[PDB]
Formats: sequence, structure tokens, C-alpha cells
Amino acid sequence: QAVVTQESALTTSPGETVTLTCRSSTGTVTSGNHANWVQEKPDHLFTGLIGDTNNRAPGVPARFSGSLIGDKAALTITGAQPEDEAIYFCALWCNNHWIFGGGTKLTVLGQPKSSPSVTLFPPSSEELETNKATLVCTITDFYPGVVTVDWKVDGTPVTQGMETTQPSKQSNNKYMASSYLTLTARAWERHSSYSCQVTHEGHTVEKSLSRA
Amino acid sequence: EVQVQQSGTVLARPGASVKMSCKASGYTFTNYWMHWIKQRPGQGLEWIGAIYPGNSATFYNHKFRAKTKLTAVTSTITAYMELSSLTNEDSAVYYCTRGGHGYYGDYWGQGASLTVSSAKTTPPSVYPLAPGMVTLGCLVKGYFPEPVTVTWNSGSLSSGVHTFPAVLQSDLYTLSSSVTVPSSTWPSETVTCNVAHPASSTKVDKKIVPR
Ligand SMILES: C[C@@H]1O[C@@H](O)[C@H](O)[C@H](O)[C@H]1O[C@H]1O[C@H](CO)[C@@H](O)[C@H](O[C@H]2O[C@H](C)[C@H](O)C[C@H]2O)[C@@H]1O[C@H]1O[C@H](CO)[C@H](O)[C@H](O)[C@H]1O
Repeated sequence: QAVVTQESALTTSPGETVTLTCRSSTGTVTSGNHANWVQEKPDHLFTGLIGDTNNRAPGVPARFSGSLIGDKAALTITGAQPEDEAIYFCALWCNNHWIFGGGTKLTVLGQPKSSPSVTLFPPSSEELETNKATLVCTITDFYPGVVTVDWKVDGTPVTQGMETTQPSKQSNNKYMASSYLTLTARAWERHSSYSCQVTHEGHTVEKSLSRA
Repeated sequence: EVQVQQSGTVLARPGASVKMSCKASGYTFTNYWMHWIKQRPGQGLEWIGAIYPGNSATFYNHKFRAKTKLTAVTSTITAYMELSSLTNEDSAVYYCTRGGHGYYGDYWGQGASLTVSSAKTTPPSVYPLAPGMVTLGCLVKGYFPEPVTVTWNSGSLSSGVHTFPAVLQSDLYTLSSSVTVPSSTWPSETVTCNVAHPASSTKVDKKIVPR
């Protein structure tokens, strides 16, 4: 049907103003689309924020406002607080369906950025004995909580067989994620170097090991 | 205050049907819409449909009309969603939200998780992850269903622990946990992860041994 598009991630510091936009593939958003904004905080905590383009939901701070800026719906946070770090979704009433955008991850820097601690573990003997091999890459203590993870087996990009978790908030409010490369013990034996490459804030961290 | 209470976790087999429910508290059920939202692992949010208990007007997403039945009982102030002919693609957290004119959800329920799987209760195989401060880990592989609990040295090692969320690989979950300890400390100080899987009363301890 129609596609609703939002920025994927935005970053701001405490006390600044930040604007998030939401647009439609049919051209303009209008009042009849009743633009809604909701906030997703960890552990599936959702809060309604703005309904009908600009109405604050019950008990939402006055620093949150919704408006149509031109042909787009927009949410502005004036004087962003560390607790506003969350995912924001907009949805539009269109053709009698609520259609959702993909959400914006807003980082509000309430502490200094931290680079990831990457650790790559080789398969254990006991697992190789079952004819399986799983490499484990743990990525902890990064802030902003947005990272990309890439695996290379003897320099070739891996496109199948890896799994990565979505970043979870640590209790110290930095983030953590893990990635798994699973291969059969046979296949693991045809290759020597294994790399887990994590890019965070335009910098790559690589941890590599050699079967041997 | 306003509360939207939802039913718990459901485990269903492919082909089945489930009924989930949401109770209203703090407001006049009849004056408001009850909407249902689906959230996939990472596929965003999708609106399933809405019912107005006051006159039982329903709206449905076209994509879901064939398998969903939305109902509401005013006497009980409860809304129901029945899903039919389930496939693994219906595994999601479902939310019921309170709506009105121009909005679908100012107050949200807590979410009910549905997993659709033909897998059987399988205990984890636990493997030690040694390097050879030092980070040690345990891989908890191939269990069904969720959850497993992981502790380190019977709870005595609580600082420096990270237990990651489970991924599904084939139709079983895999999860890992790590602990970082001062280098001097290991191997003199024994490090063991303790993994419990209640559904199959699996409890297994794995001592980390240098490679
Ligand atoms: C509550 C009302 O009950 C009957 O009158 C009839 O079944 C209506 O269809 C029903 O709800 C429509 O009318 C009210 C008018 O106040 C709107 O508030 C409703 O829209 C809200 O709820 C839906 C599910 C969405 O979340 C959007 C919300 O605004 C609903 O509006 C829809 O139907 C009317 C039909 O007359 C019209 O086409 C609206 O544009 C459409 O949104």
C-alpha cells in the first residue's frame, strides 16, 4: 500500500532540539492522515506520545510536540533529556489502515561514547566432536548503541550461516550484542583465518583467529 | 489509573488457532477503540485491526482479514483476538492498545508473546568458551522453549556478566553469556557457568578450563 518513511537513527545531546519527520509515498501527509507518534523503550515498554497530528497523549511532557512541516508530519523534542533515548514510530491513517514507519532510534548522549569490546571465541572440542563448529563474537560496552558486524572466512565475506542479536541495553546504559557463525566441523577445517569485524561510529574493530 | 491487561505467553503448533484477550481498567470501555498491533523480532510494527465495543464496529488490515477474528464482551470489559491457521510467521509479540478519534494507542498493554513451532522440548547442550582481564563464556545451544537461566559460580560471580538474547537457529534457540575476570584470578579461581532449563528440568554446570 503506501510506504511511510522515517530517519533510521538521529543523535543529539541533552538540552538540544531535535526534529524527526515521517513522510508518505503518495506525496503529502495531511490532517486526515492523523499522524501518530509512539515511543518504544527497552523491554517492550510503549508510550503513546502524539495523536491526531499534534495532540500530546495523557501525561506526555510538554517538550514533545507534533506538527506538519510542509508535507511531512514531524515530532520535535525541545530540550531533549537523557531519558528520551528510545525508538520512535510514526503511523499514518490511510485507506482505513494504520501504516507504520520503520522507527527512528534516537540517541540522546547522556554519557560519553564508548567503543565496543569485541571478543571472538573459537569452537570448543566438545562441540567439534558433534561435527558442528560455532564461532562466537561478543560485542559489549559500545555507546551509541548502533553497530554493524561482518564476518570473513579467509578474507571472503560470509553471506550465509551467521546470526546477530539486536543491541541490548546493559545496566550501565551502554549496549551489548553477539554474533554467531555456524559451520560444520568439516567446513571449519577447510579454512584458516576467521574474522569478526564490528563497525561503530565509522571505525572498525577486527578480531581474527586461525584454525591451528 | 488506566490499565490494559493482556493474557500471557502462548506456545502453539503450526495449523492451530489461539485466542488472546485484553481487559480494560480505568475508563469507559464502550467509548474507546481497542486495536491490536503485531511486532516481529525485526520487521517493525503492523496494525492488525480495531474493534469499537460500544457498537462492535471492526476495522481490519486486508493482509490479516483472512485469519483474524476480533470480538469484545462489554459485560467482562474484555477484547479477544482469535488467530487461525498459524504459521511460524505469526510468532510475534502482540499488543492491544487503547484508541479514539485520530489515534490508535495512547495506552498500551504489555504484549503477549506467541511462538508457533513444531519443535519439541529440547534441553541445551552447554559448551565452555575459553580464550585458551580475561573473558570466559558459555554457549547454551539448541534448547526449546525459552527460557534458560545462566548464573556464574552459583550467583557469586555477578559483576562483569553479559548474557545475550537468544537467536533461533534451525528451530531451537542458542544464547551465550560471558563474564570478565582479572587475569591473575584465572585459572586459580574456578569459574563455572550454571545453566537451568526449567521446561526439561535440565540443570548443568560447565567449568571453564584453559585450552
Ligand atoms: C465510532 C464510530 O462508530 C460508528 O459511527 C461507525 O461504525 C464509525 O465507522 C466508527 O468510527 C469512525 O468514526 C469516528 C468519528 O468520530 C472516528 O473517530 C473513527 O476513527 C478512529 O478509529 C479508527 C479505527 C482509526 O483509528 C481512526 C480514528 O480516527 C472512525 O473513522 C473512520 O470511519 C468514518 C466512517 O464514517 C470516516 O470514514 C473516517 O474518516 C474514518 O477514519
